[PDB]
Amino acid sequence: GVEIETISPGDGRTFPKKGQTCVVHYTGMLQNGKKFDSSRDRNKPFKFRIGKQEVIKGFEEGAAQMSLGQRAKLTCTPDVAYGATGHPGVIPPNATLIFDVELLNL
Amino acid sequence: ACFRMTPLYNLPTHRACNMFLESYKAAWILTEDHSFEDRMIDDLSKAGKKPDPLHQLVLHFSRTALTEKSKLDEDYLYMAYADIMAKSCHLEEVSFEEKEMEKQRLLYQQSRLHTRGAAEMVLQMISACKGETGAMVSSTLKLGISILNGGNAEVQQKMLDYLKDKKEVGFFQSIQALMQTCSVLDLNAFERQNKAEGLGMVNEDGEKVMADDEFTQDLFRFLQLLCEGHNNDFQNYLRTQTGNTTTINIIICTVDYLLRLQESISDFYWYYSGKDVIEEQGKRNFSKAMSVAKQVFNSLTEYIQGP
Amino acid sequence: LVYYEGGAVCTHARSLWRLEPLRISWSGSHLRWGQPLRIRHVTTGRYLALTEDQGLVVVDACKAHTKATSFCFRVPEIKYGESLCFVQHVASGLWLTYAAVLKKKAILHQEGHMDDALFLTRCQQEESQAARMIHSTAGLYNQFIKGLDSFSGKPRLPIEAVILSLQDLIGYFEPPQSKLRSLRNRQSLFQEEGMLSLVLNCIDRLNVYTTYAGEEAAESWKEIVNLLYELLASLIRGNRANCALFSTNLDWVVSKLDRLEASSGILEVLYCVLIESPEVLNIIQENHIKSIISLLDKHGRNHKVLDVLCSLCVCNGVAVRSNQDLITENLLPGRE
Amino acid sequence: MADQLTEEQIAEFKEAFSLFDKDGDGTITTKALGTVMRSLGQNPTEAELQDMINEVTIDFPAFLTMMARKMKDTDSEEEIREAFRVFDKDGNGYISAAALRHVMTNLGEKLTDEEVDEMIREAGQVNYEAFVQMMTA
Amino acid sequence: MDILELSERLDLQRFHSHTLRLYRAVCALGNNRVAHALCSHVDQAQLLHALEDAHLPGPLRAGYYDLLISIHLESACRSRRSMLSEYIVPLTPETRAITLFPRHGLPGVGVTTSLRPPHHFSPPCFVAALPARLSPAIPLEALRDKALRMLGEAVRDGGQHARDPVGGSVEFQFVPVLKLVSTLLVMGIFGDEDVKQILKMIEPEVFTEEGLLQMKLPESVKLQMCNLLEYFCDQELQHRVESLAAFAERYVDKLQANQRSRYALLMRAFTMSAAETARRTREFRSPPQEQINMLLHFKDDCPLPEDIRQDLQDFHQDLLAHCGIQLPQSLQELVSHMVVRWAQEDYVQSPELVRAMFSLLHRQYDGLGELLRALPRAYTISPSSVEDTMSLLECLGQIRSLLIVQMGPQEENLMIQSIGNIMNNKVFYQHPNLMRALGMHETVMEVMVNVLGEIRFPKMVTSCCRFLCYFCRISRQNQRSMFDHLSYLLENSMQGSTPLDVAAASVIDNNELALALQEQDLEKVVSYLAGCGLQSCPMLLAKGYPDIGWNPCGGERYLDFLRFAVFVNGESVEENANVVVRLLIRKPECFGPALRGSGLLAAIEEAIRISEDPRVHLGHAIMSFYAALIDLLGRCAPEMHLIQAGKGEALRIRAILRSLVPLDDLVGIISLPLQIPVQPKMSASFVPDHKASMVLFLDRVYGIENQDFLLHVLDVGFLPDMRAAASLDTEMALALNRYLCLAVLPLITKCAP
Repeated sequence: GVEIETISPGDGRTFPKKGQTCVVHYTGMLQNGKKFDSSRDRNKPFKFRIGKQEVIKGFEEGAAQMSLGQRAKLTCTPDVAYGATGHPGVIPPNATLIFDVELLNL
Repeated sequence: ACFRMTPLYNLPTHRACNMFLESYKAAWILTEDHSFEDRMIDDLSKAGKKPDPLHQLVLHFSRTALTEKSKLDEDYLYMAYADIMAKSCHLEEVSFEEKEMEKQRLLYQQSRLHTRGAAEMVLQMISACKGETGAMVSSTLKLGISILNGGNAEVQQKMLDYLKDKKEVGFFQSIQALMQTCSVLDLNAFERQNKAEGLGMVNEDGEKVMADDEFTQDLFRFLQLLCEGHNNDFQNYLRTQTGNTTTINIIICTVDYLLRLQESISDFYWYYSGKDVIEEQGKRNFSKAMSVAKQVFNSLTEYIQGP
Repeated sequence: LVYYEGGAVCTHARSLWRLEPLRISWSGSHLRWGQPLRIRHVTTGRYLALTEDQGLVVVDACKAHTKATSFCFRVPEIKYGESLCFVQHVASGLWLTYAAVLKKKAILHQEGHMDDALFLTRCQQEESQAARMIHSTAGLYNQFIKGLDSFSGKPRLPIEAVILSLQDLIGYFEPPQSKLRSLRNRQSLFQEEGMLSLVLNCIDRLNVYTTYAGEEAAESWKEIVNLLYELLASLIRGNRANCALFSTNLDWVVSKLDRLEASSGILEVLYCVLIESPEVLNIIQENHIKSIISLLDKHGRNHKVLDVLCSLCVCNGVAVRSNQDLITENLLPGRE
Repeated sequence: MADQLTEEQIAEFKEAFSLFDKDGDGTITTKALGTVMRSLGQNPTEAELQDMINEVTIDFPAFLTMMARKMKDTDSEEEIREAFRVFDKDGNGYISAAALRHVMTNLGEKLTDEEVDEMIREAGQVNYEAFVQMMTA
Repeated sequence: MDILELSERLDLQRFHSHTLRLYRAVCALGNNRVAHALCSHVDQAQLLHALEDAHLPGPLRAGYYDLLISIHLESACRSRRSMLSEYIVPLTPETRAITLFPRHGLPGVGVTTSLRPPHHFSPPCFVAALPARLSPAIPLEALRDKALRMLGEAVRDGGQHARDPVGGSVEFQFVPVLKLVSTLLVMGIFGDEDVKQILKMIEPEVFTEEGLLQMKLPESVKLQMCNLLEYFCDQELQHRVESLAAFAERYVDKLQANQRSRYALLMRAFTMSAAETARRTREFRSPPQEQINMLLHFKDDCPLPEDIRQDLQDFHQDLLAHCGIQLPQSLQELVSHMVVRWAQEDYVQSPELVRAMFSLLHRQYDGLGELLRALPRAYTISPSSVEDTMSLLECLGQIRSLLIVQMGPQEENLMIQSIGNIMNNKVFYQHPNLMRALGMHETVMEVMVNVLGEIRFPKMVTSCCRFLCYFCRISRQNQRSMFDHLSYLLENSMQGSTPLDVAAASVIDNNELALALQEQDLEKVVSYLAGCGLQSCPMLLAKGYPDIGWNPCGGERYLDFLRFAVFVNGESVEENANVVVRLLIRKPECFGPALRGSGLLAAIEEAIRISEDPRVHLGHAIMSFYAALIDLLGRCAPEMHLIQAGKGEALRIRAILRSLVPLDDLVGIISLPLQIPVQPKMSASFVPDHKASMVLFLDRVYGIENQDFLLHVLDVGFLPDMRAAASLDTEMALALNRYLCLAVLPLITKCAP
């Protein structure tokens, strides 16, 4: 499944599983902890769409699992996120796609 | 179909604007006259050890031509500068004083454009041409006839010194292969041109023959100017290349070209013998061939001038 | 075998021949018609002799008999041999001619041909000295390779002479503009005579042994290998033929560079030939980039390997997809 | 191909082809293309459509070239009609030698006197039938 | 480990610089995926921090600045530079009112009419569902503001002349910033205010409303400043082109109105006789180019208004004043003084810098000359088709980028899709002028040269050949341009379209190109015909059939090209026909195997035998080749007027071609019937086109003059063909009817007397 570990608890009643686009400060961590992708690094929060499945299935499931307004360590197995191959250069093969996506709005 | 042609006042606007702009550019820009060439050469020549900007440019072009790339680039800036300078020195009844003053001014303009090393760049570029006709050769020949105008002795002496020091056989073979491939009169080409003229220029909304007539005229003018001044040493060098490993006899090849020209003109006359009336295109071709032969014969005089 | 050929052969060192008069004393005197002389190849060192079985062909110096090697020119009368000089054997009297990229074999015939006259062109003394030095170096390398094969199969050689020859050759081919043109011409002449092939064979023989000879004798073997690699690097620079040969043997060069010992020299040779020949990158396979990536992990961080990778990324003014993808998928995902 | 074709006609044909074939590869069959052209106001003859199908999966420029080749006869007929109208513009529908010279000068071809005399002889003043024959050429 | 602390290490800094160089090389020349990977590695924030940090190491800061533009805006800047050549100025109400003078205007200000394709930037993402690629997004306005602030800080530091340069040297302090600002300037990042501020910083006193140029700079900084000056000159040229387009639109509208009024007056007027002819000379009877030239002949008697002539003269004088040919506040004077001072200051050892500086100087003084050179590369597009022209420019830039990158697998598909989009683009066939000016023919020729160099990518070659042939069919000027490059197509030139087909398409549909054919092309085609002998078709070799001593496919293609070259507009050029028949007969190997052995009837019988024996059948190809050969032999025959005039050369050629092939063989070939019906397949049998070619050969060579001969030829072959057509009166029936109407009917009409 998707490992969930809260870091910045917040509101739990609101849920982004309605099926609308949500703005989240999504960041990615490698198997060894390297920050291969971060919203702060891009200097702009990432807009994630719920239901459209534009993002990876594992990433979308992790984002939907976390309720709106709370931040948690949404660690995802590489098999469901990007597979064994992963990104051609960003993600090395057989590297876990650890995520720390934080829900900001929508 | 002329009566059915699309009128100008009933046409798409963009096509009308483009056609009018093209016509205006052709009729004005080409006819437009700019004398900035002398302006620029002198202003950049102000030079106000440390080489002059003209000296730096000449050295840069000499270094570029010295490379054994076996090819010539476009060199648009080289075309621009060659046109600037060649026209510069080309700035060229009257009493003796006026003629002497004009000669002194021409000598000063040459020396301003000669001491920097223009003769060396001419020799290097001609050697690197490898007998390949094109705009490069025409530009360098124009620049040479500009620098060598008036039969300057210093330019010829420095050219002889450069030839002796370099001792490179490339220049002779290059010039031989270059002037060997010069086009002559062709009866097939003339008949093709006549048929094309009979087709009609107005149909479907210069001449292939003697296309390089001006090119050969300028080349033989440069060769005559090289032989100008009764410079016996240069005549001996051109006759036999004793210093060079391989000697190319320019006399034999220019005589062969003269033979080719005489054959072409004789065949032209034989074709035109039947028709008493000479056509306008035929008259123009005859005049161009006559001018080419006149330049060739003047060059031959300058070869044979002196004892 | 004597054979007249045109093209680049006339500009090679294999076409250089020296005429030695019959009398050793006053060998520098002017040549006269009918004077016996001996022709010896500068590059090969074998004097030409009119052997009965082989006709007109090069013969060994030890077997170069005076009668067999006695040659004369038939019309201080001629200048540099430019005049018609029919080659005739003194003992036999046969006229040298041809029998059959034009290349006709040279043989001796009783009657010959009406066009047997040949013109001789004088060569610079520097070129003759370079040819003699190249022949001497080739002989020394052949002797060294013979000794290497001799002691290769026996567990327990002029090392100093080989090192001195390598140093002299490196000084000859030391990069400094006519100097670059002269160096390129010297490298081309050396490659035409087979110096590059001999150097490659010596390098392979050295790489065969991982350590044989005496303890003191084998101490300088690493220095000899380094000198040979430096000579190969010097020959590769400013030589299109050397670059093409290295591109053809790119797999062997990569395998040699994969070795820990003297990896820097092989890497420099590979970089130089890749710069000289852009086609090496196109013909390169994934093993080359894999070895380049592993070099930093194993040998350590080095700017030379990264510069080689930069050269591999873009060559001939264009970007090749294969090498770019290999470099982006080999070390970039790891980020180590 | 369609160098002499009108720009408006070319644009209309391009729009019709794009509407008929959304893929842009010209997969519309000859019969379907003819039906679309007929629905666009240019009704194609059945015999002409059959001949075009027999002569001919082809991109739009090929269809434009085929249409221009088919309509070249119409262009020739229009040119002949224009020449007939120009000839009729003269006195009594007949162009004299002076009228022919003026027409040649207006056309810009700069026809010589010998050419004008030959044209007059082929067509002293020509008649209406002679002018029509000269225009037809 | 801080990056700043590695400056004095002398090893970590060098390694980091080498890593930056490797990243730049990987991201160089497109490679958007590798650029995105490099951005992910740098996290798109480290580069900004390094740029904003003045204490970063010199080489490291230079590498980061280079990577900032090499991995983000390199593709955009390359596309902008490629599209800068095409000065397309579509009509627009805002662009209709444009003036060169607002004193001289500032370069690179105001609305530009150039239809450069917009730069497309994709936001970087590394969490999307991974299954070409667009360039990664850039801060744009924020990046432009940061670059402007850095340039201002560098200018202030240079003015202060502090002994602590940024990065440890002046080169590291100024060169990367200048390169970055130039890269974003060629991409159009800055607006009017930002470029005005940049110009003021470069030279505040020159552009009134010290400087960077006044302050001493190294060779690289001087080269960057010269590049900036070249961009300013290009912007001034673009402004001149925009003003010229606006004046062209206004003057074209005025001339349309005046021409309509003049035509109405001429139609109303009838008394004038000579004046009527004079008006008709410039009227619609003349071609539009001739009318435009006549209306513009008042330079320095034409039927034009005096007021409009004076207005045009004043506009031309204003243009001359703007170019400053003949009258450092002026921009051209400023750059001229700058290059003169740089040349006279000291010797510059960089050839590129001095070459670029000299280019700018001649560029600056000769404003009119550049305008003339850029005049052909200028056109006005329709306002309605602005989107179509933008798509054209984007596709052309895509093809140019593909050509820049090395050809390889999974990349020819993008070029083929681009070519399909160009073909489907409306402006490609509507207006050939953009096609010629954009260099699309040059780009397709370059990519064809690259792929051909064994055909590695046959689909790419076929698509390129189809595009080139379509381009020649577009207009006659395209055909002439292809003729100018025809030598490469004849020298280089299996299956599908071939470059020789492009050459044939260039030759056809025009007598001017057909007449001017050079003898080298005929010699090459004759050599190819000779080489066709003692060979086999590649299709036949693939099928495993034994070689027949020649290749019907390539030989037939070459022969069809020859017949296209000789036969244009129905007539045949005497010189071309004579030379082609002479070169054909000089080598007997180019003819059929029967001709030297055997006869035409024997060849037909053999072809029928192979047809009976078990769309790549050999018999049909052999019959088609023989029919093409006889048709080509009869096509170059002298016309009726040549025979009537009794020309010696024409009579000799006719006699030679008549004796080459006997008439009885032609009658025997025609006498062979056809299986008119189930209907058979004409792709593997004797097509009626062969009979049509035979009849045309007989008519153009022998001719049926005697009544007995006409009756005999009507009875033999003609009568069975007519009977078969009547019985079958179906693809076979249509082919028979076409053959009858194309060959039998004209010959019957001619032989009716």
